[PDB]
Amino acid sequence: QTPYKVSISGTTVILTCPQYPGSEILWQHNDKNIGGDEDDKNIGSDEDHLSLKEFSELEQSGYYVCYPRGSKPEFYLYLRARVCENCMEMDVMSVATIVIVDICITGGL
Amino acid sequence: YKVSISGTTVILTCPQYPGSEILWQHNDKNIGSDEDHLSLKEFSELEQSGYYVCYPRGSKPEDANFYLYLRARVCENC
Amino acid sequence: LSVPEGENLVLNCSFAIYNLQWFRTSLLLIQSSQREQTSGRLNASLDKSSTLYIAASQPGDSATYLCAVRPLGTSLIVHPYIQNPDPAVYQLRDSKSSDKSVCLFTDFDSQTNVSKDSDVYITVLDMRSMDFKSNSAVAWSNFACANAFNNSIIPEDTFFPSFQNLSVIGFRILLLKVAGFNLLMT
Amino acid sequence: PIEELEDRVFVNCNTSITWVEGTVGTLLSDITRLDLRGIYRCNGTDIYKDKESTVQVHYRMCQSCVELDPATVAGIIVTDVIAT
Amino acid sequence: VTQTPLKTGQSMTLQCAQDMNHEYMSWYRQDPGMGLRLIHYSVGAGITSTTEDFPLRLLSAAPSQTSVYFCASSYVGNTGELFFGEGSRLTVLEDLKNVFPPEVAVFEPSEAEISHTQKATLVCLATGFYPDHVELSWWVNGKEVHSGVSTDPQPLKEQSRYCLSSRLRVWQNPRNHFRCQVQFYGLSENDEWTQDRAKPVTQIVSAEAWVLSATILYEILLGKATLYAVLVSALVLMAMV
Amino acid sequence: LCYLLDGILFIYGVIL
Amino acid sequence: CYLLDGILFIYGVILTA
Amino acid sequence: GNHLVKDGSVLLTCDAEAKNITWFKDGKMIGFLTEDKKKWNLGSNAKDPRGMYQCKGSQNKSKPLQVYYRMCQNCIELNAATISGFLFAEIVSIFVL
Ligand SMILES: *[C@@H]1O[C@H](CO)[C@@H](O[C@@H]2O[C@H](CO)[C@@H](O[C@@H]3O[C@H](CO)[C@@H](O)[C@H](O)[C@@H]3O)[C@H](O)[C@H]2NC(C)=O)[C@H](O)[C@H]1NC(C)=O
Ligand SMILES: *[C@@H]1O[C@H](CO)[C@@H](O[C@@H]2O[C@H](CO)[C@@H](O)[C@H](O)[C@H]2NC(C)=O)[C@H](O)[C@H]1NC(C)=O
Ligand SMILES: *[C@@H]1O[C@H](CO)[C@@H](O[C@@H]2O[C@H](CO)[C@@H](O)[C@H](O)[C@H]2NC(C)=O)[C@H](O)[C@H]1NC(C)=O
Ligand SMILES: CC(C)CCC[C@@H](C)[C@H]1CC[C@H]2[C@@H]3CC=C4C[C@@H](O)CC[C@]4(C)[C@H]3CC[C@]12C
Ligand SMILES: CC(C)CCC[C@@H](C)[C@H]1CC[C@H]2[C@@H]3CC=C4C[C@@H](O)CC[C@]4(C)[C@H]3CC[C@]12C
Ligand SMILES: *[C@@H]1O[C@H](CO)[C@@H](O)[C@H](O)[C@H]1NC(C)=O
Ligand SMILES: *[C@@H]1O[C@H](CO)[C@@H](O)[C@H](O)[C@H]1NC(C)=O
Repeated sequence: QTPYKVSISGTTVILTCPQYPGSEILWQHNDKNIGGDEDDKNIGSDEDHLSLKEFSELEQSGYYVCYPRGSKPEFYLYLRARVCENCMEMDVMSVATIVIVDICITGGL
Repeated sequence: YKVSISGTTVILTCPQYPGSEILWQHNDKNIGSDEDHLSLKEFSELEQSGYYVCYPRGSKPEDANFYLYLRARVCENC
Repeated sequence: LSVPEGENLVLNCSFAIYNLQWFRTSLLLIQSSQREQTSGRLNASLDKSSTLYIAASQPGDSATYLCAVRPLGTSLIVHPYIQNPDPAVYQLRDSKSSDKSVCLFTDFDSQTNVSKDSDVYITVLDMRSMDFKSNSAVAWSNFACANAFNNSIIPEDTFFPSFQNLSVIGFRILLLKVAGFNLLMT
Repeated sequence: PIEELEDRVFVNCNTSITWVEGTVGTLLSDITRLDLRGIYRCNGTDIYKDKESTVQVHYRMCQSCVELDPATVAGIIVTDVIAT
Repeated sequence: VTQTPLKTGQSMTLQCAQDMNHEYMSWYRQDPGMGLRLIHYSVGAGITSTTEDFPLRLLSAAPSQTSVYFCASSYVGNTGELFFGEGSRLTVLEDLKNVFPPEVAVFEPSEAEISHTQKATLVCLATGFYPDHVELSWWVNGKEVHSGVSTDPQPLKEQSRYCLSSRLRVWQNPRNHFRCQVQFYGLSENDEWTQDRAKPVTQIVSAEAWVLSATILYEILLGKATLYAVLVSALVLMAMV
Repeated sequence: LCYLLDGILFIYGVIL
Repeated sequence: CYLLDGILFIYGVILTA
Repeated sequence: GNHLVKDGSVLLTCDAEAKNITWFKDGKMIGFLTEDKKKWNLGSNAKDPRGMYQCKGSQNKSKPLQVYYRMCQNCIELNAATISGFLFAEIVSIFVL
């Protein structure tokens, strides 16, 4: 089963539902509909995605669901990150790449 | 409002409403305070960070037109 | 009820009802005539003329439970399994602007739970982040804890003693270089 | 799905895991639960029997992230290099 | 379900709103730690004005209330799920000499703790303020934390003065930095108080102990070196000129 | 709980 | 900090010298 | 009583109705917030966000609010222990004269 795809870049948060070869793509999050509208600008309506601009790291965190049209609430996602308005995720994997790249470029210098 | 950086004693001025006495609704005068000035010594950020405001004499808790929130700590030389 | 983690848990609530819910939020929900509900890890066999089951309990499940009825709470403590109790008492660094000291008693066993002096006050921590859980309690006053944690039977092997953050982790090398110029200029 | 552990990528599952190893992580004594980009998936049965639930996550909260403006951190990183 | 947001005898209005068109809509108050109790429900206009906003209002604030609040909604009989929302607490004061803005204290463990159990414990203490209407909420990472925290609803009277404590146990990544807080629903801006020993408004206080101030002092040590190092490195520019 | 170790760092830089 | 735990053995090199 | 404006991140909540929240920075329009949000981004409280702010909805405006914070230019605890450190550092650095 090909999984979800969540990317965090700047203030923008996007979710993907590649679990369907077509049909319909509708979103819900915390028992309400999102992404079906387009006239509002901080969220996106996409052919396969839910797009969030200026994602509230404290408020917009919750359960996200993928829909084919006509379905009912009864593959889910629970999403949390710090998005604020310029912050990302410098996870512990890249600690060396953050704190010793300085020494490495210093040695090159 | 105006502030000072130097030392463990902090100082701030409330120029609002001159000509009448001034009263503070939070952390009013251990503490010295003049007619338009408040002096605080040994300021701990732990228990003294909150809302602050200065009121004129003959005023009630609803009359404020300005407000202040703060969080600071000492420097002892600065 | 007093069990360690990983154990099977069965709980009974005592009283043709139409509405009934077991509150941790609603978890057990009964319909008009449904006999079985299943979700999470839990079982639910119903008889209104009513069960919940945890196959492998965890201390996070420890909570006060209530049952709701309609015309026509009960607390549960779940204990950890530390796999190595290490009972011990220590004092904590008292911050400035406080004329008090605090004591701590932790890492002990379930049966080894915990003032006698005129001016000391004494009181599950299911921190699953550490993949185990422990129990803790504190005593504070005006102060070596040796005489403080003294009212309870600790075992003889108890151990006694004798964003900014990101920034401060950052400029270590800058300080190492102010160490440089101030000595390279010599 | 996933529950709170205040800093953890821990996942709350009632059945064993299926994962792609970009990073190894560590699992609980309850082998159904996993803690730690890599793809890690759960797999559930209680109300989905004859089917399955699935979860792929971005790491819950952050044990290692901070709110910041990189411009207001770029220079404070460049300190140690201008000091060279 | 959404929810937003006191001298003895004061009045206040509470709000809760829904977009689910629920007809069965009620209120709920919880004695912190042991009990939860209910307030009557209204199904529509005329009986007990709009199925959306169902506000709650106080007739007379009393110190004996001492509980948190909940407003719940659900459809009638289709499933039975009594969905809940967030909550807030009340504070009624025999004010002046009894109520103070909270003074909050937080500590750090010993070296032998971390050495022998490898997993430290952090604790926050707050001295009480008559009456027993006290709150406490830890705050790390940008959220109120409910996992791995102890809470005791009664501020332990000492003689009178009070104190209450909570534990937050946990380090290979020192990026972790802690804080302690307490939410005080103090007196409103529109109630009387004598400016001598003046009035604390509804406030949230902060306490931090993660090296409590050692990191901050080591940071300030920079400005204790950077400017003068730059000055000695730049004074040579006279010869360059 | 590292400030001690920066202390030995300082003394060792001194003797170095 | 702990980065210099193996560098704590600049005690070692002077011992060799 | 009016006053609609009230980790280390600091955010301000305007208690106005969920139809328009508008934020005035230093007495001027700076930004607009939607109904799905309820907080205004100031960032970390340590990044000197000092200023006077106030929010507006469908009404006129609320009581203005002001706060000051700093990057900790004066954030110290000068006990004899830290006294030894900074004093010795100063003297050893200046001994070059
Ligand atoms: C709730 O929020 C937004 C905040 O932006 C309001 O939307 C927009 O507000 C601007 C303010 O300039 C309106 O600009 C309009 O420009 C022309 C000038 O000739 C004229 O149509 C109006 O006099 C006005 O100045 C803009 O129309 C307005 N709406 C949109 C869709 O952009 C929004 O109106 C707020 N809701 C309410 C009920 O006010
Ligand atoms: C949950 O675990 C079981 C056991 O691995 C999985 O069952 C397999 O599912 C596939 C289809 O994905 C079937 O073709 C296999 O026959 C099943 N296994 C066996 C041993 O017969 C199940 O798929 C898992 N869930 C997910 C989402 O992968
Ligand atoms: C309820 O607990 C029982 C413990 O036996 C489990 O019963 C199994 O249920 C499945 C269907 O879910 C049956 O096909 C099996 O025959 C049952 N087991 C046995 C040994 O007879 C059941 O899994 C539990 N429900 C949960 C954990 O949700
Ligand atoms: C204050 C810190 C964090 C920044 C600068 C580092 C200080 C503590 C270190 C870096 C280099 C050190 C100096 C290096 C060389 C010598 C010569 C020796 O015969 C006496 C000590 C003395 C004079 C050291 C004193 C302390 C020193 C200045
Ligand atoms: C960074 C390298 C060069 C070290 C040079 C500066 C040294 C001497 C400074 C830097 C940090 C300082 C420590 C910072 C905080 C504390 C905690 C306090 O309760 C006792 C003093 C103590 C332990 C200080 C001792 C002196 C110290 C170790
Ligand atoms: C309820 O009764 C059952 C009967 O077997 C018992 O096993 C279980 O422990 C009880 N649960 C309680 C008292 O919480
Ligand atoms: C105008 O602002 C005041 C500020 O106190 C507020 O009380 C009032 O509701 C506002 N609107 C009016 C008078 O229409």
